[PDB]
Amino acid sequence: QKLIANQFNSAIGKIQDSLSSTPSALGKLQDVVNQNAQALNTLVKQLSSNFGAISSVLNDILSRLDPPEAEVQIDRLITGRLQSLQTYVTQQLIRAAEIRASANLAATKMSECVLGQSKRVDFCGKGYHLMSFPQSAPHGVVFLHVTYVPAQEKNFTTAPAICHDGKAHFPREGVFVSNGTHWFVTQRNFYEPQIITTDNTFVSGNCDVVIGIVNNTVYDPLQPELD
Amino acid sequence: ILPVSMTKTSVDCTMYICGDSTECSNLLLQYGSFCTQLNRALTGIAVEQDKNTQEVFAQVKQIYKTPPIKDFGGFNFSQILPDPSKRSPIEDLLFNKVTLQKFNGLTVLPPLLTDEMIAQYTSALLAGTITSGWTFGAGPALQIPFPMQMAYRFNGIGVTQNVLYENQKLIANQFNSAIGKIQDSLSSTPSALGKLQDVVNQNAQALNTLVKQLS
Amino acid sequence: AEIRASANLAATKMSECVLGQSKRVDFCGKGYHLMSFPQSAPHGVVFLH
Amino acid sequence: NVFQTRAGCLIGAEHVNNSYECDIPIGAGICAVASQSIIAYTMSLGAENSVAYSNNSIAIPTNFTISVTTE
Ligand SMILES: *[C@@H]1O[C@H](CO)[C@@H](O[C@@H]2O[C@H](CO)[C@@H](O)[C@H](O)[C@H]2NC(C)=O)[C@H](O)[C@H]1NC(C)=O
Ligand SMILES: *[C@@H]1O[C@H](CO)[C@@H](O[C@@H]2O[C@H](CO)[C@@H](O)[C@H](O)[C@H]2NC(C)=O)[C@H](O)[C@H]1NC(C)=O
Ligand SMILES: *[C@@H]1O[C@H](CO)[C@@H](O)[C@H](O)[C@H]1NC(C)=O
Ligand SMILES: *[C@@H]1O[C@H](CO)[C@@H](O)[C@H](O)[C@H]1NC(C)=O
Ligand SMILES: *[C@@H]1O[C@H](CO)[C@@H](O)[C@H](O)[C@H]1NC(C)=O
Ligand SMILES: *[C@@H]1O[C@H](CO)[C@@H](O)[C@H](O)[C@H]1NC(C)=O
Ligand SMILES: *[C@@H]1O[C@H](CO)[C@@H](O)[C@H](O)[C@H]1NC(C)=O
Repeated sequence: QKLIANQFNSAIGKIQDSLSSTPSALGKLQDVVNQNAQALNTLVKQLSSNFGAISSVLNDILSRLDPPEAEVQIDRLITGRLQSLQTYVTQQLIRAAEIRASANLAATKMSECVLGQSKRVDFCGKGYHLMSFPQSAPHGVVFLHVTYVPAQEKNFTTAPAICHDGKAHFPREGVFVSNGTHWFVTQRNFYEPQIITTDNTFVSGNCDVVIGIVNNTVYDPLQPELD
Repeated sequence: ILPVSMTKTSVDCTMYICGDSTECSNLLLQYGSFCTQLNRALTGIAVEQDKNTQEVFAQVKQIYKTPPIKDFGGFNFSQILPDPSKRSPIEDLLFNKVTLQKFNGLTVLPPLLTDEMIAQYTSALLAGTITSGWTFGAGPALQIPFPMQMAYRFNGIGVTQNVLYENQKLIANQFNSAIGKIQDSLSSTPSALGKLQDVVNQNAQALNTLVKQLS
Repeated sequence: AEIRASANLAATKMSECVLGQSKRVDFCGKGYHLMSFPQSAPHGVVFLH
Repeated sequence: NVFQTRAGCLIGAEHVNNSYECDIPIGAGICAVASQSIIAYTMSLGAENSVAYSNNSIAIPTNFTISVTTE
């Protein structure tokens, strides 16, 4: 427990420091802010254009020409400005659909990775997912996925089943391992070897139809209290 | 079959609209910063294609290598493992079976990942999953014999793990027969990649009518 | 945008069915999913469920 | 000097042989500063290894690192 707590606190400190030092680590929010501001800026900048008219600003063209002759230039400036605005609205509709997809993914990730513990692999963090923490952002959300990453593997000799007394013994959970001289049952994700008993294995059939049998004696806990 | 990308088409504005004409361009600049916007939109979707391919295929930390001995308990994977002659055979049937310009402004850009590099990603992805399982997707790759991996994959669907081990050759034969029928159906039956052909046909249709609007 | 949605689905399928075993029914093939193998395609990906 | 790619021709950048993870993409697997010069190289696909596979060898971890990553 103490080693796990120390690893958790050190990982939280490291993720705070890594987010603190590194610039543009929030590029996913800064990109959508920048492209919205760029679309708005070019929408403003499309008022300097003439679109074939003789002046850009409407008051100076309205203040120097008769309405029979100002009508055609106001109409062409209206067409240019309206079609620019329609282009902007179509761009914002597609961008809002993309952000809706991102927000639906964030809501799903909050529902299945904060309120629960997801068994969908590589959906919340690289590793086996334990739990996660939502944290607010300026226009988004950031999740702190806590995962279990195994380390320091060791080679082992494995066998599918153990033939004792003419019957083939399979493990209930975990695998049969062997360091060379003895045979153990470990859970698959952490090396914790126990002695093979009948309470942590189960039998099915004879030990000749299955490929990979090795012989060993399966210990019985029922035995030594009789003597 | 799923599509993951399009062709990266980047157009020019003044080349399409006017094209070696000073007077047409000088009238075009009165319309403003329009084709800057159009170039920016097409550049954005063209970099989105590379983002798509990277998030689909480039999931491995390291590139894994198949062992030289292929004795996976009876299972035959040589019909999907890559071959030293050229890719996998099934990928060759896919590359043949799909029936895929540059005239004035309309250019195609090449993808970032070459087809051999995407093949190396898929080789790493399917050579990790036959020698490790899923443990190369969580931490470091940990080896396991392939009947043992298939035993725990049976254990994960509610069937006890003995049922593989008394029926191992029958499962191996069923696996090999199913893979062979996939190869036969992709070799003989056409129009099964229609989802992956509609995207190319739609892009060709849009580019072709953009050409025909010039006349 | 449609291609991006299909590519996100393909990335989800690749990470959840090739890099692991999926339990959500009729996500990777009809029947109980065991394993999947990705094959490259000229503009896409195909999975063998 | 002058380098020809499938994407086009890339001038001002010297071509090297060894491969790294890449910073600026160009196309057809060629990416591009290092040692006061713009280099150009094919992409490293990742580090390369082979797992010690056999028909009775399993590898089981003994220890575990708990890690926290953003999204
Ligand atoms: C599992 O890994 C952890 C990594 O932190 C090991 O803990 C450290 O071990 C080194 C060994 O020299 C010590 O110097 C550190 O003080 C330890 N840190 C903490 C927080 O405990 C741990 O010993 C490993 N356990 C096993 C069984 O290998
Ligand atoms: C495999 O692990 C077992 C379990 O620890 C080892 O057996 C013990 O080894 C120590 C050291 O020699 C002895 O003092 C014990 O008496 C052994 N236990 C039994 C029940 O015999 C075994 O040595 C290990 N084998 C290898 C090759 O490392
Ligand atoms: C397992 O054994 C092989 C061959 O002896 C060796 O190459 C490999 O590094 C070993 N694995 C580990 C994790 O030490
Ligand atoms: C594993 O392979 C070796 C050599 O390739 C072979 O002799 C043996 O029968 C195989 N099967 C086992 C140990 O179940
Ligand atoms: C296991 O025990 C049986 C019964 O004595 C024997 O026939 C067989 O050869 C043994 N196998 C091994 C690998 O020791
Ligand atoms: C796998 O099948 C192919 C044809 O289906 C065959 O040529 C090859 O020999 C088989 N592999 C093994 C190891 O038998
Ligand atoms: C790259 O390697 C080849 C042969 O291995 C060699 O001829 C060539 O000069 C090398 N490139 C550079 C820039 O040194």
